[PDB]
Amino acid sequence: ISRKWEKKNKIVYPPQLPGEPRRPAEIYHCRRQIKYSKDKMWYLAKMIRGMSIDQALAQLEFNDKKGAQIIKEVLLEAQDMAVRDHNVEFRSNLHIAESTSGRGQCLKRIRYHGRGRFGIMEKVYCHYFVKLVEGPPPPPEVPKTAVDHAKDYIQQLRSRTIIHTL
Amino acid sequence: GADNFTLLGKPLLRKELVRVEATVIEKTESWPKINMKFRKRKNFRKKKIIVNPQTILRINTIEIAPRL
Amino acid sequence: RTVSFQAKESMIRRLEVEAENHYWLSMPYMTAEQECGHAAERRAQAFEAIKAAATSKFPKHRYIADQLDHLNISKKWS
Amino acid sequence: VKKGFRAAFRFQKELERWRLLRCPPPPVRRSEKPNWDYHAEVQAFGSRLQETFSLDLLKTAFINSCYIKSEEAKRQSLKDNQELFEQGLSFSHRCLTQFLEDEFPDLPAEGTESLVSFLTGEAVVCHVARNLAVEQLTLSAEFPVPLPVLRQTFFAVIGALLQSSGPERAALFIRDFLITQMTGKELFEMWTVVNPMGLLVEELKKRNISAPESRLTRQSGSTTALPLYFVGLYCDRKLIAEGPGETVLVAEEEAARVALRKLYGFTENRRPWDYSKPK
Amino acid sequence: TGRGTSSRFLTSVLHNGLGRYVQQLQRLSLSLSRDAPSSRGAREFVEREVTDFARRNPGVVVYVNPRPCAMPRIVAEYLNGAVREENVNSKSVEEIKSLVQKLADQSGLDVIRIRKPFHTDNPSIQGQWHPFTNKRTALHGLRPRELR
Amino acid sequence: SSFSRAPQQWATFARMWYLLDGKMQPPGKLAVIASNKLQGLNKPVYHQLSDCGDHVVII
Amino acid sequence: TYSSLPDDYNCQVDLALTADGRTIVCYHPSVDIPYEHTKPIPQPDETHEQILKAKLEVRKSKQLEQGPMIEQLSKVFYTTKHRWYPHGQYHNRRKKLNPPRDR
Amino acid sequence: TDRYWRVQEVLKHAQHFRGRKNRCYRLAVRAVTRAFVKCTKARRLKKRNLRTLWINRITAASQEHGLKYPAFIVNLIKCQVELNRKVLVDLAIYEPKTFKSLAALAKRRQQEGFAAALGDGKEPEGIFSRV
RNA sequence: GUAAGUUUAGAUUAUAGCCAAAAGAGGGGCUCUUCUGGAACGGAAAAAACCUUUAAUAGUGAAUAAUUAACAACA
Repeated sequence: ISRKWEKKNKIVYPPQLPGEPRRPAEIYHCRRQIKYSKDKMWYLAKMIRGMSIDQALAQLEFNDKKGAQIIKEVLLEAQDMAVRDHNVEFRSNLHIAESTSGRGQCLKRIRYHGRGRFGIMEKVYCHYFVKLVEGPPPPPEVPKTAVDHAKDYIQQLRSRTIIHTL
Repeated sequence: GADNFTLLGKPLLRKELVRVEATVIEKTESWPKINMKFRKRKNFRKKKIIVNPQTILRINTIEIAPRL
Repeated sequence: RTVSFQAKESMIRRLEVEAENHYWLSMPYMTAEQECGHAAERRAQAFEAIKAAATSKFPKHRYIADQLDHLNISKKWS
Repeated sequence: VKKGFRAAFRFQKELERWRLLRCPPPPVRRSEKPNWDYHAEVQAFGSRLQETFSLDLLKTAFINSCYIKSEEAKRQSLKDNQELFEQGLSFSHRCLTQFLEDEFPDLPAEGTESLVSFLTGEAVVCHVARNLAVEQLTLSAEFPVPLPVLRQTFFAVIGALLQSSGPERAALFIRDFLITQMTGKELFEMWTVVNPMGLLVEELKKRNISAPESRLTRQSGSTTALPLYFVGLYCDRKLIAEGPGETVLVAEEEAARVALRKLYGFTENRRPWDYSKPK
Repeated sequence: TGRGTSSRFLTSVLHNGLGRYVQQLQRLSLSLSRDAPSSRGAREFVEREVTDFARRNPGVVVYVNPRPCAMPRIVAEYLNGAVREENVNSKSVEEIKSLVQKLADQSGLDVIRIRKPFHTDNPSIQGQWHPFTNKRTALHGLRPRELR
Repeated sequence: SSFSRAPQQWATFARMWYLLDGKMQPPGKLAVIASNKLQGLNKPVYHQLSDCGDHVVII
Repeated sequence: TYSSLPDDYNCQVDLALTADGRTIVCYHPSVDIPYEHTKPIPQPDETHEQILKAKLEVRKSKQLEQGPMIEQLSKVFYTTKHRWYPHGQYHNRRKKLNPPRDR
Repeated sequence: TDRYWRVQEVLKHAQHFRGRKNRCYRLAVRAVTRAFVKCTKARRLKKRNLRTLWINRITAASQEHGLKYPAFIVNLIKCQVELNRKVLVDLAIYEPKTFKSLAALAKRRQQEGFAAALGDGKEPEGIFSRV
């Protein structure tokens, strides 16, 4: 087993110089053992990526999946330590930079059948990884306008070079 | 050739008319060139490399005179 | 499969070339009698050299220098 | 666990290769790195260039103010290159101006100033020095050497070269090493010219030439999204220069640029500059 | 391999041969072991041919450092900053001499597939062909089908 | 000659518009000519990947 | 009129053999376009970007939908809609970051 | 104990493959040999393709002046002109004025050749037809 | 014209073709026996068997080989 996510939270940066912007806080939190499928948990992780701390919490409160409740508990623990230990001034000033789920060690049993058959029973466990960056979520992407698309095509045409000639 | 005129040898110009000089820059070889073979049971240790020698030349000057 | 126009012409040209070969074979410079024995001496000499080369197989010699020279493998800075 | 030491040693090399690839080390000057002899390198440096340098003068040229402070700071717990720097920079301006004027007498004095400044640019001097290993030979308190400090040394070395080898060798050195950098450089690339049409008119009146009448020689795809316009400047109903443009203004602007090159004798087919002269 | 390998164009370092040719190689370092069969060929090379090369090319810094070493090695440094290392393990004098000559001739430029064997800064002298070339003009520059 | 690089590239790579009259003209002969003009084979610098085709108008 | 080809379009071509016959002499001075065969620049009264904005005008439903936007782009450049579609992450990453440039 | 390095030898050439092939040694090894074989064959075909491109470009340049490719080549040979096909492409691209001059020379030789056939050989050799 | 051959001594391996094209013999397309040739990366559309092809080496050279086509009847 590897627990490098926690070690990322133990990283200590060198003292910042006067001519350096105030470093945004990054917090790495995870729950190593959950009796839940990583694949099912991943769906929850994918949706919440890039959202604010408050927005994610609100969606989780009204979510029907068991994993969502676990995620909210994990999120609350990370926020508490962030203010307590990572010197976060504002509770609301947090957003979900990264969210993903991983496989965990399982348990193996034999699945009996009423007709003399047997199967391989597995008790699934998974890990959940989230990295939180202090500050509001980044602005969403704006689709390219027709003007932007045309300019690139013209630029590509100009960038064309003569091939296989002196 | 010049801007408004050109000269053609038949098949070569006289040595007096044209003198061309260049300088040698570098002597090198070529990057590896695969030489695998197409034989049943080709195997992964049946190939050759060429890396032929190479040389570099830089053109220096072209000299002509009105010796028509 | 009808024959292409180019194919017919190409064979005709080759046929003409072979005809030229026939003419130059129609004027033998030397008659049969003159040819007999004219180069027999040269042929015999060539065969003699061939025999000498063929029968030159034999085992190789062995020399003391080979064994003695192997000791140089231990040469090193003083 | 597989026995043996060779396999373990091989894996250690494998680990080192990955570490280097993932985290390349910070750059360090060759002076700090092992097998460095300042005296030996200078002798090889001079011989490699096939030029004679006065070791004492050359050392002063390499010496920089920043380097002294670092040594002085260590000492707390020597001659700068300024004098040599001025001579090289001052002489280079005369030499650079002289070379340009001979090739392009038509080119105006203002243009020569722009060309001379470009050839004496910090990047150009830095670019030459770095590829010549001068940065390793440069004496400074910071690595990579700061560009302004490096520029000071380059002219300082030129000043040292003048004393050691005289103007003649230095002049050839400038031609061989600095004038080479102008190859493939267009006139307007090295000299910034705004409002070419106005400048062209100013030159024409100076030469007592009538202002050309702009004309549309060729036109293609005017109403499409990819229009091509050829505009030619006709003086006394005679074409002086023609330029291609996507718009009429662009074609007129380009045509003016072509005329300016012709006015100053900067035709693309002009005779190449000669480095062959041994004199 | 070409798709899976990098390539470059023909080029010169800084037009080295335009004014005067400068040798790219700047430093040669040789490591030797007093007692090692692998270095025997290198051992003899220092006695006989190392001096001759130094006299022929005095602009390269030569370092000879006999030391306890498992495998002798040669390090060549170029002016542009390229550094190449060659193992001398169990190589004869003749092999060593040939390699050094190749190193001296070689430049710091990377050795990979070259797309074009020609490099020129003046591709055109008479002007590049454009579609309007060889197209006849008309009186008043009348466009086709123009009533005027 | 002496033109700026980008305009020179634009001019060389520019596409032309051509007009064809089909009155009492065999389509096959027109098609062969049209294919040459449309594909860009009329240019001395034609390359397969240069997309140098030209507009052809038939009436 | 010794030249066998018209000289009125590209340049005057004068082909001559040297008296010895060892060389061929060609003189090709350029020919300029006549003033009378050209039109004046348009007297009635520019960056290509400006034309693009006017050509790709925003008229219906404020910013047009993705499909119509491609169709408008396709019509202007006489290209197929397939070209304008985006591509996945895998191919996008594969592109070489720094293609070599010489001269 | 060095089987890993053997895998790395295959991997370095198969890193850019797609699918499980790039990560399966059983499949990666096979692809590498096929890729190497393909490259070796392409070396010969590359030269032939380049010649085809040169011929096509010359024909377009010749057709621009109204001259067919076969006519231009034959006249140049009759004129003791020994420029190769690759150089001919270069001359047209960067020396259109010279190429036009070459076109006139070839056209004159063709005209002289037509004149010679019409003359039936009674007339002397032309000025440009002198060998 | 050309360079191998005979004898002595020891010793194994091999001992099932395929297809094209000729000459026979049974059937009267097939069934056999006998002679000849073949195993492209070129060509005949893809094409083990037909045609051009002496080995294999790098080159952004050149000359050639085979080479899917062919131009109603009055005396």
